[PDB]
Amino acid sequence: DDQVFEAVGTTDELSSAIGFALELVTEKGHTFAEELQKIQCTLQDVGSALATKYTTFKAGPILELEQWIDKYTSQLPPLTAFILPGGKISSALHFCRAVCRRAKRRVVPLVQMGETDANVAKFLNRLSDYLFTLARYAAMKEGNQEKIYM
Amino acid sequence: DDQVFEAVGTTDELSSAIGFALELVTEKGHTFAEELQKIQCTLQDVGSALATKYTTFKAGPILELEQWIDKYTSQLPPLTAFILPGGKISSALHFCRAVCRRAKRRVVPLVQMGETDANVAKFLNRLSDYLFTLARYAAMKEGNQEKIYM
Amino acid sequence: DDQVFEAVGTTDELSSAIGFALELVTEKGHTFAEELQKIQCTLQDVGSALATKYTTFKAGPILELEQWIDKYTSQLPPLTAFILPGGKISSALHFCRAVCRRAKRRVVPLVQMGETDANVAKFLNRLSDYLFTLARYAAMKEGNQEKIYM
Ligand code: B12
Ligand code: B12
Ligand code: B12
Ligand SMILES: C[C@H]1O[C@@H](n2cnc3c(N)ncnc32)[C@H](O)[C@@H]1O
Ligand SMILES: C[C@H]1O[C@@H](n2cnc3c(N)ncnc32)[C@H](O)[C@@H]1O
Ligand SMILES: C[C@H]1O[C@@H](n2cnc3c(N)ncnc32)[C@H](O)[C@@H]1O
Ligand SMILES: [K+]
Ligand SMILES: [Mg+2]
Repeated sequence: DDQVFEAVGTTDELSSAIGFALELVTEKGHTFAEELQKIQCTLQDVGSALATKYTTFKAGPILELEQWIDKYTSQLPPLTAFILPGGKISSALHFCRAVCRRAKRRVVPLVQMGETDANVAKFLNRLSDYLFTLARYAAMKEGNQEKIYM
Repeated sequence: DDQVFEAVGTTDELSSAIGFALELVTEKGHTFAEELQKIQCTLQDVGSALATKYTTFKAGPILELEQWIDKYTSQLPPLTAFILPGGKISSALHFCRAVCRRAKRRVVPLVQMGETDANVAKFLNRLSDYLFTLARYAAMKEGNQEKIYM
Repeated sequence: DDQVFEAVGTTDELSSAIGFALELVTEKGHTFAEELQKIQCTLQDVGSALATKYTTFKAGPILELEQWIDKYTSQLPPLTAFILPGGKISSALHFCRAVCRRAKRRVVPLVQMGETDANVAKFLNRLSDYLFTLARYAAMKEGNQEKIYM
């Protein structure tokens, strides 16, 4: 199926984008490098699950993401508005976020057709929420102000 | 519609790519950071216009882009040949340019189907002309020579 | 054809991604900058071949890539496992690799329909093998250890 190549090619692109963001993270010594690396491991499992009726993808990583999301959102100021995508790390993570959401769209037809576990798409969903939150968090910890267009 | 998610997801990806290029710009103190940021604001308006028979997208930003395009092209040497994509900022802008053109392709079916203002697609068109010109301009102002393959 | 715009737009995106990786390469003075630049030239020829029953694309660049691939793989430790995408240059090249594979997927329908030379798709195939190998090579020459998830 060409849909499988498109899906696994885009989770590959996502993992590679995160690889580059990871390099900028470790340069400025932020602690959450290891979280990004762990996500790369799970994205490898996602690639295995996409190319195989379907391979079960356990909900463990989703619940771990949700835990990290709560950890960071509870540290951030309230936000009820879109932001402009706040530093090199943060902007790189926003690009990873958009690539993640494109990866999620490529997985939808495989879930619809029943060929992959719906947890794959759930994980990519929450991953894009995590990247959004982590970018805000990196921007805050760098002292960069959130820019909101009106 | 999946076409709407694809279109707004790619203008999101474009804005995020520009966010990263913006970080490299402001590091080397180039003046046109604020232009890139303003484009991010308009891309937010484009996302609103894409997700809504259709929402009117005013031609103001298009005419402002055309003004900036003329300002920079009038400073550049003549060019009648393709260039190889000239410095970190310039190459980042060339990547933003290609992402912009992909965003334009995702908007075409929505314009064809009458679901979004054709000015959306016109804006993305001229935005890719602007990014091409701005990259040449950044490369020139850095003293990097335009590389032309024969 | 919209398929032609999608294909040439993605080889454009690939060349631009490589342009940025090239900037990181030349900063750290790695020797293989000129190889990346030569690939940009061939990608220009690929764009010409895609937009034109079809234009012959000579197999010269494919054989040159294969020569470079052998040169680098013969310097690398054995690998029988996926790696996590090893330094700024290496991670940038992994992102170029994933973009390259997306470009290859966009060329397939044009080759299938007989509209472009099948050598175009062969070149993009081997280009993604080359970028994978070059990224491993840059990571090795930087002393960064290959990270393998189990
Ligand atoms: C199309 C759309 C987008 C598009 C384009 C957005 C644009 N205009 O540029 C894209 C794909 C880019 C997108 C992005 C995201 N979106 Co959105 N999106 C929508 C949507 C469907 C319409 C937005 C719109 O254009 N409104 C019209 C404009 C003129 O309204 P506005 O004056 O800007 O008012 C908006 C904001 O105040 C927003 N809002 C309210 N509370 C919050 C909180 C947060 C954190 C944000 C970011 C926005 C937000 O609500 C209004 C939108 O109606 C809304 C849901 C809806 N309204 O039906 C969701 C919505 C705004 N999105 C939402 C979120 C979560 C996001 C993302 C963080 C997702 C992600 N992980 O990437 C990003 C944020 C991007 C950024 N830079 O801030 C949430 C925000 C509330 C929340 N936390 O649950 C909403 C409400 C959807 C939902 N989950 O119920 N989205
Ligand atoms: C397919 C195509 C592309 C493809 C692939 C190009 C490739 N080969 O790598 C892609 C999508 C990548 C592309 C990119 C762009 N393109 Co284009 N493209 C075309 C096209 C349709 C064919 C080009 C081709 O392959 N010719 C075959 C090769 C062998 O010819 P060549 O020896 O290289 O000669 C070319 C150049 O001299 C070119 N040319 C002449 N004057 C100028 C001026 C400029 C600034 C440039 C960049 C090129 C250019 O004209 C000849 C092409 O026939 C032409 C229109 C046509 N010819 O029918 C437009 C054309 C060359 N594109 C054009 C432009 C504007 C661009 C972009 C700047 C658009 C953008 N904003 O991104 C970029 C430039 C990319 C770069 N690195 O320089 C213009 C250039 C003239 C102008 N300023 O109006 C043309 C003429 C289309 C038009 N608008 O009328 N394009
Ligand atoms: C789906 C798939 C991918 C997907 C997703 C991979 C994932 N899971 O994240 C994507 C598109 C990302 C991909 C990437 C590539 N792939 Co792939 N892929 C496949 C495939 C079809 C299934 C892999 C899988 O999920 N196995 C299930 C998991 C649980 O198995 P595993 O325990 O990880 O065991 C695997 C590895 O040991 C792998 N392997 C064995 N020897 C080698 C050597 C190398 C260098 C690598 C990278 C892997 C590898 O083989 C097993 C896979 O069955 C296999 C072929 C097959 N098995 O049918 C090819 C395969 C593993 N891919 C291969 C290669 C070449 C690559 C790329 C280097 C291509 C490129 N130039 O980008 C990259 C490497 C990415 C990276 N970070 O290392 C080769 C590796 C052997 C070789 N050198 O010929 C294989 C065997 C296909 C082939 N050519 O015959 N691939
Ligand atoms: C925030 C808004 O973004 C849109 N949305 C939700 N998931 C995706 C995705 N994977 N890609 C693009 N757009 C998406 C919906 O419209 C949501 O409400
Ligand atoms: C410069 C050449 O690029 C092609 N072209 C025009 N608009 C796009 C786009 N959005 N994406 C990709 N290719 C495009 C046409 O062939 C044009 O002539
Ligand atoms: C390594 C694995 O990646 C898949 N594969 C091969 N070519 C592509 C491509 N252009 N894009 C995405 N996935 C691809 C096949 O499944 C191959 O076996
Ligand atoms: K795409
Ligand atoms: Mg950098």
